[PDB]
Amino acid sequence: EGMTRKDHGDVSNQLYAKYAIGKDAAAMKAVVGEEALSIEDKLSLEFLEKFEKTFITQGAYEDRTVFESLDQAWSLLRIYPKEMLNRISPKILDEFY
Amino acid sequence: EGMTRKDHGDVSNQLYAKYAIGKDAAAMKAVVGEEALSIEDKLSLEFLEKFEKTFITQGAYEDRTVFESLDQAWSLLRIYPKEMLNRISPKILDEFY
Amino acid sequence: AEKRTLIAVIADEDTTTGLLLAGIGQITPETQEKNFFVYQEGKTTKEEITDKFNHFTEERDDIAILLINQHIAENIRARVDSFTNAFPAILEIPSKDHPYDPEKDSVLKRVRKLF
Amino acid sequence: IVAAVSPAGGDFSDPVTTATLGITQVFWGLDKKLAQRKHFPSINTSVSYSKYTNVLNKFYDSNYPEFPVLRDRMKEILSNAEELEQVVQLVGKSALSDSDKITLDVATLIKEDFLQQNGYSTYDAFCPIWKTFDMMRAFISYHDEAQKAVANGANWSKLADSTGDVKHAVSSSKFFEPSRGEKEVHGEFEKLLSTMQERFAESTD
Amino acid sequence: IVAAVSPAGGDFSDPVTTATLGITQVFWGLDKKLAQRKHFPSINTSVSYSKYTNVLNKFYDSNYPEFPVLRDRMKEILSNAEELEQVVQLVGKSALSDSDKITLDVATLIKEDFLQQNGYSTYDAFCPIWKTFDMMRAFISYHDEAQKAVANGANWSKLADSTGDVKHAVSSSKFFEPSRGEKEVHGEFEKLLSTMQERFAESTD
Amino acid sequence: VFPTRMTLGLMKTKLKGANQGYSLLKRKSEALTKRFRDITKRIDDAKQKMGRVMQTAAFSLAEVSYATGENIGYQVQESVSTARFKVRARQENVSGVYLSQFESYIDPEINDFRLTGLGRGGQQVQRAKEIYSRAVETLVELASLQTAFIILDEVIKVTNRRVNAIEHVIIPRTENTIAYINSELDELDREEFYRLKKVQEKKQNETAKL
Repeated sequence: EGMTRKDHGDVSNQLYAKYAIGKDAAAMKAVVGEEALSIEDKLSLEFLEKFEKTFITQGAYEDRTVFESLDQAWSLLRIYPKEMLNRISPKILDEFY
Repeated sequence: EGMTRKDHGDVSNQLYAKYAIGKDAAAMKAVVGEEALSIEDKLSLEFLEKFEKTFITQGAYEDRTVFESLDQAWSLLRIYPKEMLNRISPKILDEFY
Repeated sequence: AEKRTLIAVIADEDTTTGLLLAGIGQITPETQEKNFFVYQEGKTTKEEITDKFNHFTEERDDIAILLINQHIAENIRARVDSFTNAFPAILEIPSKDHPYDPEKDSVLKRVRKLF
Repeated sequence: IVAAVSPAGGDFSDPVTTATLGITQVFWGLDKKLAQRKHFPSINTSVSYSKYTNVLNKFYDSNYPEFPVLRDRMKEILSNAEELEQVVQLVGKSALSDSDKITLDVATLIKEDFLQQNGYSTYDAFCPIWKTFDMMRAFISYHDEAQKAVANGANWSKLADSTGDVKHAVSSSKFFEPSRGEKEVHGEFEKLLSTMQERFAESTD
Repeated sequence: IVAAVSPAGGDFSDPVTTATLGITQVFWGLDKKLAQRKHFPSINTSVSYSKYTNVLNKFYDSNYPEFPVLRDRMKEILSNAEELEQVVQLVGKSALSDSDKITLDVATLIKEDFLQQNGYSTYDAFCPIWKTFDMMRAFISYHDEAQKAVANGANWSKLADSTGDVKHAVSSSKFFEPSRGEKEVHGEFEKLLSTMQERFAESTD
Repeated sequence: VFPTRMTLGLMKTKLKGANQGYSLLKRKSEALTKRFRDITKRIDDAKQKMGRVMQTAAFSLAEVSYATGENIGYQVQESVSTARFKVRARQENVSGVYLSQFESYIDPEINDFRLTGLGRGGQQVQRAKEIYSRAVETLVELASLQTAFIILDEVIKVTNRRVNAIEHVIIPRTENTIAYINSELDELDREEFYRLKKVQEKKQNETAKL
């Protein structure tokens, strides 16, 4: 603590969940079309792309503090209500939303 | 013989074919709805649950010979009309429906 | 969805008067334009029917059903065939002094392809 | 003996896993893909079996829980939900029967409250055997009202929206553990039950 | 060292190919489907990489060509083309957008004019980095102006029929011997650039 | 190309998925084609019914105009600035897919029109409206079916495409992948046994001989 937060494990978990769905939403599009897709799956598709080219894409001389990483992660994660987020304690998610 | 009936073969055919259509009917129902489901599918939908809950589901000390099995067969089948039961001889049927 | 509640008319003069007695068209309050096109035989233009058809089908999305006389629909056939959507619906109904003729009907042409 | 087993041939049909499933009587599942979305242990109903069920459930009936009833119904929800899910993917559905949506919906809840647990948050994985009975009791009850409401007439959207306030509370009841008394059946759950029935009436009419 | 290997029946996981791939830093592919239509050797971008690509573009930029800027767009085009093709197959060409139609055409042209080394008169003639660069200026130019055009309202049909002559010319350019103005920039490639410009404008309004 | 270890687990469930999905898509097509035949017949009828209802009314309107002694239609167009008979959109599930339907409602904006007062001839115009309000309503309820019919035609095409797609592409792609990986996987295992055996024969021999 003091350069890696308490919310660190919480936020990872959330970031993976939205990404699992996003990957799958691509797959349903290929076969059938926009037939099994919906408002939820369509968000997830957007999520998979924004995450891939913003979070993962960095320099090779870029030094990134564990404090920086967490700040950027939360900014990205604004794409769903607080009630759709339950992979995180409701205490923690208000402080850092 | 004398410990089976000769009606054994005829019932094995009827029981089998209706349970299979019912398996198809479950999947169908989910796509189409109930506000667009076929009248034959409804009979098949019911048949699927009664064959499982009478013929397959039974107690841990229940005992059965071919005559007992055979009585329970006719009560599942009774619900279908005679003109949907056509793998059976007209003889047998007019006696056990 | 529920945002379309108007019936537009493309019909001959006497037929449009009748429909209007029943009350199905109007002069809109948001645009000041009819939801009806009054047509006469041999005394109105081929171009005007075209403009009206487009206006109600594509530049209006508050029309639920556009009724159109087959005979009038025939004049502007390219434009009737070419609108293929169901919002708004395009319905050819037999014109005046003519019974049902299948050879003027845009929707029946669509149905032919596949069944 | 509570034993973990794991692949070793890289398959799941490698000798190690073949020998172990044969000798064991109890298996509770876990899936890696769902586990990543964070819902571990993410039990597979199909690979799971227990032989011990009958004698153990007889024992629990004596101890006070009405458990065995719920258990079959917990399994029944998760099973139908599975099947329905392949049908949404495969056909690429344009509609659902109003009951099937309920099945899927009630399964989602099961996922959160039981399956999503974290072994270093002790507010999010701890319940005595009776507390567990009460939480499951609430779910199985919700399914029971919901099936009746569609039958008497009411749209699914009406069912979900009018039930509303109690649906939030049961979702969020996974953030609790005994801390309101040394009591294993709480006012927390007993209050919900009467309110749930009250909610049902609204949905129906 | 340029070292050739062979797959065991379309299996690229055979020990020899995997081993050589372990050691190499550059991988250049070979696609069976594309050879059947006569495009051998057939290199895409999902079966090939080069670590030298990054430094190599920096050195070519210096010598004269605009190559690094064109290389990035070129990679993208092929990468999108494959994915877009899978939708044509399954769903049909009815789910496409107009810009995606554009990506399909430009791609088909690239397949033929670089990858194919098969004759039609004469096996193809020495094409340098300079020649190769001109081809890339004309394909990339076609794609940008056409997408602008469709975005800004315009027929697909109008745009494809109009490029016409220019397409025949790039195909056959490689058979013609290098230098036709210069090696550097040929008069034959220089002139197309004007033709695209003239077309883009007719189309827009 | 693909993993040589445990492609069988993901591929096995795909293959089953495909044949199961195909069977099911066929039932959805069968239902869509089932309804389609029926509506095509009902719609041709409905065109004549509407033709007639309009024509009989239309003629009565023509008669009313010549007998009174003036052309009414001009005056009627001027008076109208609301649409009495309006419609409410609703979705009805016919087959898997929801179609659009219209239910007319009559809203009392206007009752007749403020133009009749043509003395004796005016009763002919008032009655003419009464006959037409009833005719228009027949057209509107019939017109609802037309909307669904266009909607069915658009859906069937997406559905015919899918039934082909599964059979022709997916099912042989699953077959070729599963069998080829199965065959390579068993090979690694078999050669090992032969290599262990080959060195053990060498060992056995060496032990045995003096």
